[PDB]
Amino acid sequence: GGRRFSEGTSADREIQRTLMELLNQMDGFDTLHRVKMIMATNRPDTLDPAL
Amino acid sequence: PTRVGKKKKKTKGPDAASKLPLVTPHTQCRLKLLKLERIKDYLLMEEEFIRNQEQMKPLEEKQEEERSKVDDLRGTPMSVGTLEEIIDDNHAIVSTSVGSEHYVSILSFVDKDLLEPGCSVLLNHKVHAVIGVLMDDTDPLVTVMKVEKAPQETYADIGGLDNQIQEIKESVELPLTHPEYYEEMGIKPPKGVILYGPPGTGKTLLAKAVANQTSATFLRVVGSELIQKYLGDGPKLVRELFRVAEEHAPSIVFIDEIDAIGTKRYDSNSGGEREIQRTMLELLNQLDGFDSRGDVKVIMATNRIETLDPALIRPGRIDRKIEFPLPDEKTKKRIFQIHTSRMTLADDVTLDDLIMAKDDLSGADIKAICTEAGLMALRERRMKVTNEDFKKSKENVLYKKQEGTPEGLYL
Amino acid sequence: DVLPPEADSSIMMLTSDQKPDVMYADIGGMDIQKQEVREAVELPLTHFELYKQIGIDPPRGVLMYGPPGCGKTMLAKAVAHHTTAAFIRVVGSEFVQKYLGEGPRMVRDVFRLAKENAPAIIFIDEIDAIATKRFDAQTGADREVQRILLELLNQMDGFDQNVNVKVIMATNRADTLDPALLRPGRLDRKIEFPLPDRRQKRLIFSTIT
Amino acid sequence: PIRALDEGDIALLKTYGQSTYSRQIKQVEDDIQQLLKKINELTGIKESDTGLAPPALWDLAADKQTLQSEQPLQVARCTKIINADSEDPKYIINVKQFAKFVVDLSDQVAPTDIEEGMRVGVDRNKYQIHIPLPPKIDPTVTMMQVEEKPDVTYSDVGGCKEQIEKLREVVETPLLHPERFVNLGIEPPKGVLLFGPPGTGKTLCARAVANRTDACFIRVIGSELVQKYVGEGARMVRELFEMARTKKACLIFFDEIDAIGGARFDDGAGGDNEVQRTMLELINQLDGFDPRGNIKVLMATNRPDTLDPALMRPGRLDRKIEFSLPDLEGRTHIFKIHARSMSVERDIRFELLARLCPNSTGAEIRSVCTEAGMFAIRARRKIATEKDFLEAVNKVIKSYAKFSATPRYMTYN
Amino acid sequence: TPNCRVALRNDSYTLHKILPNKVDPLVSLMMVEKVPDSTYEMIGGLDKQIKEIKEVIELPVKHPELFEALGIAQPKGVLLYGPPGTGKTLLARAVAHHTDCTFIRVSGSELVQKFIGEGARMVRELFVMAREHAPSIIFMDEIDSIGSSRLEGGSGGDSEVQRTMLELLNQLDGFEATKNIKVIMATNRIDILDSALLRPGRIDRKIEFPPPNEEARLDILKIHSRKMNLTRGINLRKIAELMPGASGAEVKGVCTEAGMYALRERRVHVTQEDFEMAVAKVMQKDSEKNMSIKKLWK
Amino acid sequence: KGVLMYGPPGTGKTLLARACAAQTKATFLKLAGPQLVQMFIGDGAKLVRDAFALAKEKAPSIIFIDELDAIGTKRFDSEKAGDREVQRTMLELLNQLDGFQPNTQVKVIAATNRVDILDPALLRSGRLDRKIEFPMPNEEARARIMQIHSRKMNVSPDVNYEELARCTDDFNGAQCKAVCVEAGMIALRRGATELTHEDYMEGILEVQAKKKANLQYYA
Ligand SMILES: Nc1ncnc2c1ncn2[C@@H]1O[C@H](COP(=O)(O)OP(=O)(O)OP(=O)(O)O)[C@@H](O)[C@H]1O
Ligand SMILES: Nc1ncnc2c1ncn2[C@@H]1O[C@H](COP(=O)(O)OP(=O)(O)OP(=O)(O)O)[C@@H](O)[C@H]1O
Ligand SMILES: Nc1ncnc2c1ncn2[C@@H]1O[C@H](COP(=O)(O)OP(=O)(O)OP(=O)(O)O)[C@@H](O)[C@H]1O
Ligand SMILES: Nc1ncnc2c1ncn2[C@@H]1O[C@H](COP(=O)(O)OP(=O)(O)OP(=O)(O)O)[C@@H](O)[C@H]1O
Ligand SMILES: Nc1ncnc2c1ncn2[C@@H]1O[C@H](COP(=O)(O)OP(=O)(O)O)[C@@H](O)[C@H]1O
Ligand SMILES: [Mg+2]
Ligand SMILES: [Mg+2]
Ligand SMILES: [Mg+2]
Ligand SMILES: [Mg+2]
Ligand SMILES: [Mg+2]
Repeated sequence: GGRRFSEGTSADREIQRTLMELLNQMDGFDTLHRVKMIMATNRPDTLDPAL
Repeated sequence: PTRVGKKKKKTKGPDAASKLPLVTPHTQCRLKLLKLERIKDYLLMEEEFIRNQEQMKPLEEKQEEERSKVDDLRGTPMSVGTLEEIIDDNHAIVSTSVGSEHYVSILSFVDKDLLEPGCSVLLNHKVHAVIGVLMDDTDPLVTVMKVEKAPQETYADIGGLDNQIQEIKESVELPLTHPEYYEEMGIKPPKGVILYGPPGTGKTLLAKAVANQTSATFLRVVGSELIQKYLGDGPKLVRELFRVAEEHAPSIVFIDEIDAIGTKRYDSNSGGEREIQRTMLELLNQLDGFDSRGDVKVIMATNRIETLDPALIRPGRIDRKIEFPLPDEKTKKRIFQIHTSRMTLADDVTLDDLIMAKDDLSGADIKAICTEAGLMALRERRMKVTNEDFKKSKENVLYKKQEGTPEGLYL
Repeated sequence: DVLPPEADSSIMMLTSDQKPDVMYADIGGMDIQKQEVREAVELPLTHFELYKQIGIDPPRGVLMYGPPGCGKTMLAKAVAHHTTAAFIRVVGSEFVQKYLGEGPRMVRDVFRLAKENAPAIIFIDEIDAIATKRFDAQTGADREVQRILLELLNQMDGFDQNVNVKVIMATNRADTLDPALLRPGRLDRKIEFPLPDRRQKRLIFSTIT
Repeated sequence: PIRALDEGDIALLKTYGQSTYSRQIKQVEDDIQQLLKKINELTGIKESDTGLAPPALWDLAADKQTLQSEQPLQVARCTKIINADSEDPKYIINVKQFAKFVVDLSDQVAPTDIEEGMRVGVDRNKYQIHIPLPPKIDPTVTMMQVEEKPDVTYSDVGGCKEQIEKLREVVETPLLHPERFVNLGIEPPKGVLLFGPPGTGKTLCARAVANRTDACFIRVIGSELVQKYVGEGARMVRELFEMARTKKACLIFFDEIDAIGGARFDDGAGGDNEVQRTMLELINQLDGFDPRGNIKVLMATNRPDTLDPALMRPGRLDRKIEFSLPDLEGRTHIFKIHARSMSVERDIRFELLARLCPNSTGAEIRSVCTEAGMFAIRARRKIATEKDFLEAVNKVIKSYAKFSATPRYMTYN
Repeated sequence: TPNCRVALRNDSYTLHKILPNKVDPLVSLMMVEKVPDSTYEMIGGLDKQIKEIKEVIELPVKHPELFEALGIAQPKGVLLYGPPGTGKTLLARAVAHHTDCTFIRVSGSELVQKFIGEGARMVRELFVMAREHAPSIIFMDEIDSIGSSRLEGGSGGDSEVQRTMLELLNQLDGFEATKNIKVIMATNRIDILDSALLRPGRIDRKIEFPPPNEEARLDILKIHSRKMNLTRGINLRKIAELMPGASGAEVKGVCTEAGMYALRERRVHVTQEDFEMAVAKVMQKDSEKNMSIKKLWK
Repeated sequence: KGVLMYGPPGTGKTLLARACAAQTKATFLKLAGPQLVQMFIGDGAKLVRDAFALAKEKAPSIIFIDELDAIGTKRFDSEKAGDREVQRTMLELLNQLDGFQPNTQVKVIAATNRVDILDPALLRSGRLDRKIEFPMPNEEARARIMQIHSRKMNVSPDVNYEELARCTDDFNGAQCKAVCVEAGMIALRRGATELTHEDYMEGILEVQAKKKANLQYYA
């Protein structure tokens, strides 16, 4: 809600506390029955290098 | 009329302490053995006379039938209600805590002259009827702040501050004892007093000595005392604080550590900061805002003064600014003299050894020196205290303040 | 009657499908380091009589450090399979947040949940975030950063608090952080991770293929 | 190598030096403080007597009539009515705290005066309407209608010959001559803010117009708008802006509106939320649909920078009267106000005193006038001299305004 | 008593019994029930520091009539300071094992919680609960938190940290002076706590903890190697000279890691060679590389 | 079916909506922002849904909502209720607006002063969608409005409103009305019967509360 800049004010890992746990726990490593995820967004400024 | 309501029918309750502050030998003399046994004589007789007072009462009538049925007319679990409006046909409307509102009657022996919407009343359960009216209705947070005891000694306790002792006496004691001087010039006495200066100087003592020798009542406020979390609970306690002081005696209010109650009133980004800032902005309103004040004096004290809100420093609110500087080489003698009153002092010592050689240290430092040197005598198996105690004590107390400020640039 | 309690509010207890998802022999050739972590955690948990045979008081905490991707979290996951403990993993980022006071209370929320429970393992994932004092903060909102360490020290080597609590931490370069953490009795173990060398590229290529 | 305590050496101390009067003086002080207690619980005379009338008048009631007013009398409640239906009662009634019933009328009612939205006395068992009520008036606006004159004449607001002139135009002149505005074709402003340094005379101008108003004047306590419950403060705004429409041309004075809302932000997702709901409700009953007509609003603040631009718009606050410091002619008039009612020497001049207060307020000038008489009580006099005031200027201003420029002054003469 | 709970009958709202144990939902952390903690004599080499604490805590409680006859006020403030790992918390637990008194443990960081005003007032409710157990000792953990410095206003520093600190500044030094309640504060960073609770009306004893001497490192080594089982031909004084300024708490780290070498050998025998390898393991350095920083700053 | 007004808070947001209620007969329903907040639980969603069911009973009825940012805020999690009824009033507005198909005849108008409070992804498609911003008057729109409000006075006919737009800058519509009100009373001070260009120039300085002396620099 609003904008996302680099690591200053509330433009922080609030995604990546969830996001790195998704690709761990949603599907792939922790999975059920070859469900498929489709990432789609047009903003990002901060991202994971391990992504 | 001319004398409407005759001003709330209300007396004042002052303190009951200071029974006999005359123990003036101040040493193990037979006078203090004789004086205190006199105090034992009068209080035992005051005990035995009131013991005879509840003993020899052959009077029993127990209500002459009037209040006894009345005490049975009212319910035994007496409850507490709240008026909303007054329908004066002996059938009014009230409100409970939940807001259940009842067309109750007035079961009698209540004059309809001191009941107002807002005044809490007394109710029943079976018929919820108005039996009495609850008086004084103080929330038990302000009654904690009502001092009943004179804690310490009088102005002769502190070690010489007489230029500023005469200042605070002009605004507190002298207008209450002798207000005949002021009508000859029509000048109202000052109201607000700030005590400010470095820590350890005598701010808390000067309030306690006033609270000892007084005649009106006394209220203490410890800093962050009027701060709550319910967003309106903060400013609501301040209204009841000055309400109690106004309803009682022409008394004074001591609010200490007001550096946590004011800093320059800036606007910023935190939401809990504002209920802080709003409570501290209506204290401004109750103090010197709308029409009147009454005979309520306010004494305030900090360590730092420049970080305060300039709306509080202005006259009309506070008319006296009093510095408490660190002592000199003259009144410091009086500090060492008083704190060495009742200790066995060997004749080898000179008080002016530690005074003149070192010229930096507070009054609270000197009390620590006198206690530490007394511990050194028991440390090496002694009763009397010599110079060698004060040589080790003046070291051990002062090693808590850093080495220095700049090298020999200046000369 | 007293119901069976739950203590069920902030659950991170990897217990009983799913903690493990890995066996102990999956890691390729950390043989100095697989032996070293096992001495401080897995060995005193089962063979406690050996330490009492000498009077050792087995060590409390272990600090791992190395480059990002030398197999650090995998070793923590490998312990969680072949232990009988209550494994607790906590990322070092969800308590550096706003709402002044919530940060130090989340440290208390872990250990009150831990010391009420079984012999347990508390794996703090990263403290290459806040781990270093190194100055007196004459600012705002940096003493709140600084005091979470003070709360961490108070419930690590404060009072006794002894029985069967173990703390594992993992970072990058360890010269940055607080020397108050690095005294033994609090962080007894220091383990360095090389990348691989030769003979370790062979072992990881073997096990993956 | 320093240790000096062993239980045998304890018995050395408390026998050396006044073994005669040590406990002999001590337990006398001990049991008398015990006796301070034992008098207090033996008295027990607290006596919180209240509620009771003088016991010479209720004797007729509490003979049988009080017993006659227990069982036949009713504990009926009051409610509100939504509506009714034809040919039958079919009365739909709410409590707003309890449930909503559908009940019958009783026998003692006239079925005409059961209009909608009416407070009615309702039975406890079968919940029938018994007695209709007069409508509810708001209890706390009655508390803040002033009904009282504070005694400040316009002759005490000296130094402000033009700020009163601006303030006379808005408040007083349409209420006494509502002709020249229409007979030329203009409309008076309806909102005036007062801003400036503290202690300058904000409250005085509000206190003096409460004297000469001949109209409804409402002081409003600012922090009554802030409450504990959600939406309660916004409801207090509404009842204020309804009864003002009933009577004609009532004055409403707010004070320190810095407290009741200064800025609207949201970055940390929260904060002063409930304060904003009360503050925005104030705006929509100030401008918007249904303009208010004859309601004049006065506000005053010390920190005008930190206020919302939604209140800075004209149409809500139209005239920005500011208070400044009096130059010289203002201050010489102020000294003659605050020192005419005091015993002074009848030959002193005041223009020399107005020099030595360069940047001063009306509160600081009065503090000099009070302090100079305090020096006369330090000595033994009953009239003030010239040097009494000259020491008072150094006591008030020069003791706090300057300490480096007075001794080391030699750059300026 | 005012502000006291009672038992109320639901029959006729008649009073039944005064209920003790007044409202206090947050003394779970304070006044620890059990003390099977460490003993008094395993401190080992702080005897100057220990005997001063007897003068301020034991002596006024055991014998108050001495200060009556001598004619001085009694002390109540203790500060403990020094580098980390120098026996600051044993001395809290050693006193708490032998105090014969109420011991109230307060760590120095839970006075914050999350709402303004209630994060303060429980400190006032803390010390007034200490009046119930009328002799008491209250202890502070690590005041490098609240108690640091009155900074400026603005959107900097913190108000609420100061709001709690002013109550600590006043419940022991306000209008009402307390009796039979003693405080002990222990932290490093002596110069950055505030100069209003460091005044000698508040804290009377400031006690350092220097790193131990070679004679004192020997005695610390004898305590933790007591249950350790050494063979023969072994000199602790040579090992004590291998520590040029150790902390004292890291003597345990030598004692644990030397016995750890025997554990991996399935052995109970501990030689002197096991210690000399453990000295180089525990003792480390900063290892300041590249030397350009050093020679910019020669 | 969704029209939103936004802009600086002096441009005529409420002033525009009153004219649409004036000339049209189609059952105008005004509604304020903080009216939906009530003290007891669940009362706002009653007040939201009942008015929308009322405006559905009348066919041509349209609804105006002023200060939608009074409730249209970034929703945040809590533990002590507080805002945890406002979203139940907010989502009821969101559920009802997606509850009916976008046909006749219950068009909804909203207007705020600040956009950055509102929930942008919550409108986004078929909710309040049409952006009607109100910019500040440029030059001649200032000179038009000052001519509008000066219709009812005695203006001497040597006054050019273009000359007033030379010196008046960065004003909203309401401050342009405030110059017109204050200039009538300055002529009332000296008892003047009509206005002049000098009378407006002193009324300009009174809006931002200025005054002038002899500044002894300027000969
Ligand atoms: N002038 C004095 N004469 C005698 N005793 C003094 C004097 N000044 C200070 N003291 C000693 O100092 C103590 C009182 O402290 P003081 O009143 O200075 O606190 P304070 O000024 O409120 O300090 P802070 O501002 O740090 O709270 C007393 O115990 C008293 O013995
Ligand atoms: N122009 C003036 N003429 C005479 N007396 C004045 C003047 N200004 C102030 N005073 C005196 O100063 C005292 C305090 O002034 P007052 O509190 O009304 O100022 P204020 O601006 O209302 O303060 P605040 O801004 O804090 O509300 C008044 O009691 C009054 O006697
Ligand atoms: N003189 C000593 N004798 C025996 N053990 C000691 C000594 N000094 C430190 N220790 C050991 O140090 C540990 C206790 O730490 P300590 O009491 O020094 O707290 P601290 O390290 O000062 O606190 P912080 O970590 O905040 O500095 C215990 O394991 C204890 O055995
Ligand atoms: N374009 C315009 N034409 C005529 N008059 C205008 C114009 N703009 C503003 N005004 C005048 O300015 C005043 C402000 O208009 P309005 O009452 O709509 O405020 P607003 O801009 O909606 O304020 P907010 O947006 O803060 O609610 C109106 O009373 C109107 O008389
Ligand atoms: N020595 C190794 N043996 C087997 N797998 C490894 C090894 N090192 C890294 N990996 C793989 O690489 C990934 C590194 O993950 P992780 O340990 O979280 O990185 P980091 O070492 O930065 O914590 C793991 O998923 C693991 O499967
Ligand atoms: Mg003080
Ligand atoms: Mg990892
Ligand atoms: Mg004022
Ligand atoms: Mg410690
Ligand atoms: Mg509008």
